[PDB]
Amino acid sequence: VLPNPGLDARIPSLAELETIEQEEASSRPKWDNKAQYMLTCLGFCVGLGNVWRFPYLCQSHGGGAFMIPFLILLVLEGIPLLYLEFAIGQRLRRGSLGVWSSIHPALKGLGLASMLTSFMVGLYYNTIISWIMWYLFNSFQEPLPWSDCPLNENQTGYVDECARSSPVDYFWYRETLNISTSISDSGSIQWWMLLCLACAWSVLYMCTIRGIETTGKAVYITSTLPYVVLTIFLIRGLTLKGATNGIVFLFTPNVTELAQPDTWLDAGAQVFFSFSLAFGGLISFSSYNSVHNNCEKDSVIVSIINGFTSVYVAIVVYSVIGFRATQRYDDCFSTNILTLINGFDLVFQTCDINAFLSEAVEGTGLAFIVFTEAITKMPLSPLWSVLFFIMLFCLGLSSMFGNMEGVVVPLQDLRVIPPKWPKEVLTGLICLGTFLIGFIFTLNSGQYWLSLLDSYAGSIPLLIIAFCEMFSVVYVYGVDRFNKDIEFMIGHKPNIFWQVTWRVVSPLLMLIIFLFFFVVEVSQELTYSIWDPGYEEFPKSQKISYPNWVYVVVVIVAGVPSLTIPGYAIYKLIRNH
Amino acid sequence: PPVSIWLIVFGVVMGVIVVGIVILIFTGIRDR
Ligand SMILES: O=C(/C=C/c1ccc(C(F)(F)F)cc1)NCC(=O)N1CCNC(=O)C1
Ligand SMILES: *[C@@H]1O[C@H](CO)[C@@H](O)[C@H](O)[C@H]1NC(C)=O
Repeated sequence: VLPNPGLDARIPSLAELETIEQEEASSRPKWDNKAQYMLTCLGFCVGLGNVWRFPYLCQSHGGGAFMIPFLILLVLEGIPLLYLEFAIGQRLRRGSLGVWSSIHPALKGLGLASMLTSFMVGLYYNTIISWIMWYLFNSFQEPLPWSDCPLNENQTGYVDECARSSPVDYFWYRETLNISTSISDSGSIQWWMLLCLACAWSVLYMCTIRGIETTGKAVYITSTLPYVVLTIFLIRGLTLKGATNGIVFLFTPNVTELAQPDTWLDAGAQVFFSFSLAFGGLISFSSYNSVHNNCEKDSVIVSIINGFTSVYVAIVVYSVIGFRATQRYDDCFSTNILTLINGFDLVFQTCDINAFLSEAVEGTGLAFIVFTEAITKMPLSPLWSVLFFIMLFCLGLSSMFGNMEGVVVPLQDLRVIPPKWPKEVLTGLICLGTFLIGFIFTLNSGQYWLSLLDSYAGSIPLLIIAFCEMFSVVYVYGVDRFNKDIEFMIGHKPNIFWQVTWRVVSPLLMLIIFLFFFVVEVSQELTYSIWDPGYEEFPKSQKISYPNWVYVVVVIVAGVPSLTIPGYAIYKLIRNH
Repeated sequence: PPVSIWLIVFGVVMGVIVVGIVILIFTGIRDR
């Protein structure tokens, strides 16, 4: 509907697609088998971002008061984008930067904002993978290192921190992070963390060395192991002890918080992190399929698995949450019994079970504090620790293949490295570059920096890219051409569910969410949680205000990608003059 | 422990990975 002259020149002819699959055998990559593509989509729409984020947000709002908005916006904003990205990639036979640049030359900004976003989410998730590997490397020890405290110079006093806190809390904050008392206290580089980061990047490079030539074989183990091990943990979880108590707790949501715009905003932004939408990897990956590939059926199958896996992982977390709360209730109970037995042959504790289940975990605690403590209480605790960190490591890796795709393909399409040089060279330099940037999260104050990416700074860009993709495919390229295109690829025009969601519903929902993501989220003061053993009520939570200069970080990490979209468009409409 | 067990695990994993990287580089060159 917007005037777009010259479109037919830039994009492949519909008749040219019938004479491209058997003559572009070289120059362009091909999936060996549809299984390889489906296993790659599984790993990118159900890696971390689904399995890591969803469960945290469940327990940070409400067990079931968050799944409702999540599953509504999965259907009405996620399935439509997922289909759109799959189809547009399959038709225009290019990556994100090739696709938006060919729909209109002023939209090369859309593709640069996806490459930067993909860069930033890869930098975040590979630090989480370096932590996961630290814990996997300490999981080959009969007494898991986080099960016991250290000691004093007298070798008769437990470390006061550990004592005032827990071996788990102390192994996370002191033995792993060696955390400082604020973001201003940088300290220095934790060498043992640096070794784990190098390991994460180096494994990723081994799997992504020749893009889909190598990542397509990696996914046979990396997108299949996580799901079997998560099945083993579902069965272990349900038979834990108080597990059924926890699972009743996420299926009795308070509805008073289903009316909280934050629950809707987090669910909004979770739909794009869950599916890895607006990163651009999905467009590149769908561009290597046959032009007659059924992208509608693929988007639906991926979606159904995404929603089902979201709810499944919430069951595995809450069974373990329920187990922890019940062993506290009991413990606390058994000490209130022991106070009057020690007094009568009188201090007491108030500990109902609903006060323990509804005790939120800040940061990455669900993985390195709750699941780690509960694995030590299980028999063969070292075999459950290794399975848990191997599951998470493979999920991380599967997700990292998509995020790497979304940085490598655009840099190939910007022709910035000599074409002569093998891709292996380009992949390697991205791994080295991002490895060096990730030294900031190896500092004494690293977690604090990683928690800034957990702010709205990590989300605004994703909401802006997704909207612009939808808008540009429907109004700049034209939904009518797009329907004739799909009808050519799969044999039938997309039905009225797709027409309503693309033209009105999805764009309008995205707009509302972006608008009210500033009316509340951005307007609120950015605060974070510090671990300082010199704090009154020490093992308790002291949230403080970030310094002013961190605004100079959120302002770029989010702004730049977002502003790349118009910024490049305005550059292109003043070079024309 | 005379050696920390995480360093024995890291060494073996990192060794396997570097041998992987080297095999895949020489394989890629040999694919003519
Ligand atoms: O701690 C977790 C996930 C744990 C987990 C996930 C799955 C499993 C499974 F059940 F699968 F085994 C077990 C543990 N997530 C943190 C997170 O997402 N954030 C982002 C927003 N805010 C933050 O600071 C932290
Ligand atoms: C932890 O950080 C402190 C302060 O930067 C430093 O002195 C110490 O060497 C670090 N190492 C450990 C093991 O805590």
